[PDB]
Amino acid sequence: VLSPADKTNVKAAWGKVGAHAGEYGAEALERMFLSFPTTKTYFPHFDLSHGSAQVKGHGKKVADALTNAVAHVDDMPNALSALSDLHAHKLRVDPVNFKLLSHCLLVTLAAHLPAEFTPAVHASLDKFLASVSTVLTSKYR
Amino acid sequence: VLSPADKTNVKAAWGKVGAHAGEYGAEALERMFLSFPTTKTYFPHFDLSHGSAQVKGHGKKVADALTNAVAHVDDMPNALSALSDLHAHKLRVDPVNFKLLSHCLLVTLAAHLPAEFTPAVHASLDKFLASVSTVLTSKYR
Amino acid sequence: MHLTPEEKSAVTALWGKVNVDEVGGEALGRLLVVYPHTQRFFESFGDLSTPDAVMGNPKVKAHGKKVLGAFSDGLAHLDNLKGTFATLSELHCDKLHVDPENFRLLGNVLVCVLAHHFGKEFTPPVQAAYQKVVAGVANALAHKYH
Amino acid sequence: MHLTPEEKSAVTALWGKVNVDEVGGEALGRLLVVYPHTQRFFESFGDLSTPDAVMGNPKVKAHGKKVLGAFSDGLAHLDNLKGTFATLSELHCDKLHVDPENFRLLGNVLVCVLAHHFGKEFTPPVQAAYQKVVAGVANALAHKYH
Ligand code: HEM
Ligand code: HEM
Ligand code: HEM
Ligand code: HEM
Repeated sequence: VLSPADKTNVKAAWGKVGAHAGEYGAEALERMFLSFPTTKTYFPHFDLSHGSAQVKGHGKKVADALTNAVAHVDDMPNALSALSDLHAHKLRVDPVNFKLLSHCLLVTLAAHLPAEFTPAVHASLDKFLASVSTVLTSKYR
Repeated sequence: VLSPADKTNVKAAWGKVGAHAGEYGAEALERMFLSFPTTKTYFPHFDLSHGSAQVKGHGKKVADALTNAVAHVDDMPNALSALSDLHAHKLRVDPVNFKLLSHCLLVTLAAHLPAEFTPAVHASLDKFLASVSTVLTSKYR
Repeated sequence: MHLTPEEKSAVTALWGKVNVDEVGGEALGRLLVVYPHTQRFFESFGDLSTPDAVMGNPKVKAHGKKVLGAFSDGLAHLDNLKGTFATLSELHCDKLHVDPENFRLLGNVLVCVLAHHFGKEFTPPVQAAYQKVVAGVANALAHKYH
Repeated sequence: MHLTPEEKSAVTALWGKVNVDEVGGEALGRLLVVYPHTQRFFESFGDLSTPDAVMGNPKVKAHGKKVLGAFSDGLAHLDNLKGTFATLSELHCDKLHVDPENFRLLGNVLVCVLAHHFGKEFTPPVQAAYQKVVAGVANALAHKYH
């Protein structure tokens, strides 16, 4: 459950990210592929080589989505309904993987935003990705 | 999302359960302590011995909580609310443990209801369990 | 692997009683029914729309056998799982891209199924060593993903 | 613990730059704030009501140091994490009762924190190495649970 306070910090953090979103997404993505090799199984039609167009393109799709979630926080499930049907019913990615992408996002975020990433920001951010993750795996069944 | 048919099956299988419920619950708890020692850190105060009597009664309490949960199929999140604080808030039980315990309730019932545990019912019980698990774990943050 | 003699003994023991051919179908089958997302790995299997379509599918029954076949061959090799499953790991990762979390799923579905054939005899301590073995088999199949 | 020398080395060279008092308090502290249920464990630590409180609590900064202190013994004997953390293990399982799932949390927060500190110098590859280390550690901590 997103608290008024969480929302606020999420808006702030994410706005500080600003036009780095994508860049942050790709870095995050890449950090995921090296750290948890098993997530690569869901991307076999991808060049997953260091700094590479697919990933640097996909990172953009991933952080733009997040962005839509920040803006659409008080209402995350309708905002994200599509993303839900592709990840749960079509792509069918296992919830574990989401915990991993989150962690990596946090590392990435945590490493470019040294002063905004306080222990309350860190916290909120974790509730936020968790929530996005739920809405995203929710329609498994 | 629990379905009409899913529901129809939880009920019929929970009914053959009958008065073996408690007993089944204890067997389940026992199966869990024995296969996933980590889970016992939640029970440092219990006599956890084979055949223990603190166990039986707890199992007893768990199966009833599940019966009630069936009885209020359509409003689980309320029906089970007071058990939710109990586990999210005071006990503070990390989710995986919910999965291990469901796994055992499945195993236990599998061994007692040869002919009730057909695929489609198995599919509904893991779901129902998942559901009772999602409710008891949701106030975790 | 933490397999005491008792456990090994009990594992190996219960296994000789198992109808390899029919148990594997039961399993791959229930996997396909209980955790539907797996189905996306066997399009080539034809119809999977209902439970009867899965449980009864001959192509499912056959595959199931191979799987249980390799499992067996791994219980004849408890102290060297990783190797035994080395080549099957690569394949499972490089050629088919199966998220390893799914092994844990077959494996537990597996424990459920044995539980169902033997009833009371699938006693707790026994289940115990089965989980230690299905856990093993899952790490050893997961062991070459890269 | 497949630790490749370029990683044993990656992990090593960085640790040498860690300000133990700071990263130790900070991890332990972010652990209580981000995962408040861990709060219960150090009830006896005193006030943990508010962020600034937890981050500001001398029992928390100190314990913090003792925890990082022990991570150090682990980087000094990576080929023997088990032997190393054996005692700590039972302590955590026999007297303390911490569900070993919390170890991952700790290791991850911590990986969280080194990155907050070293910024761009905590490149992806390096993160993969600590991920392996922080995982070896949770495991070793969990090993002696019975
Ligand atoms: C915060 C969590 C995540 C968000 C917000 C997210 C978002 C997205 C978005 C926006 C797309 C683009 C689809 C389109 O163009 O309409 C996508 C595709 C995809 N995602 Fe995610 N995703 C998340 C987590 C994951 C993770 C955990 C996985 C698996 C590890 C994953 C795997 C995929 C795959 C395989 C695609 C399709 C890419 C392609 O086929 O080109 N996503 N995701
Ligand atoms: C479907 C899953 C579960 C159900 C339905 C369930 C049900 C219950 C109920 C009804 C109570 C006590 C009610 C009363 O005050 O009389 C309880 C307590 C408790 N449960 Fe759960 N439980 C479940 C899973 C778990 C999990 C997974 C664990 C941790 C592994 C757990 C640990 C505990 C503990 C430690 C207590 C307090 C016992 C005591 O100290 O007396 N339960 N549970
Ligand atoms: C105990 C765990 C498992 C074992 C021992 C096992 C074993 C096998 C074996 C022996 C094969 C055939 C080898 C070959 O075809 O050359 C196989 C093939 C295959 N496996 Fe697994 N498997 C396991 C779990 C899984 C699961 C969970 C999946 C996906 C959910 C999977 C997906 C596949 C696929 C797609 C094939 C090829 C299918 C075909 O030839 O039509 N395996 N597995
Ligand atoms: C691998 C990660 C961890 C390591 C390396 C570690 C290390 C330690 C160490 C060195 C002690 C020293 C006390 C002594 O020597 O007498 C300790 C105690 C303790 N550990 Fe852990 N720890 C970890 C994770 C956790 C977590 C996840 C929890 C639960 C939140 C926890 C709870 C405790 C508590 C409560 C104490 C004793 C506090 C006191 O009364 O002094 N630890 N731990």
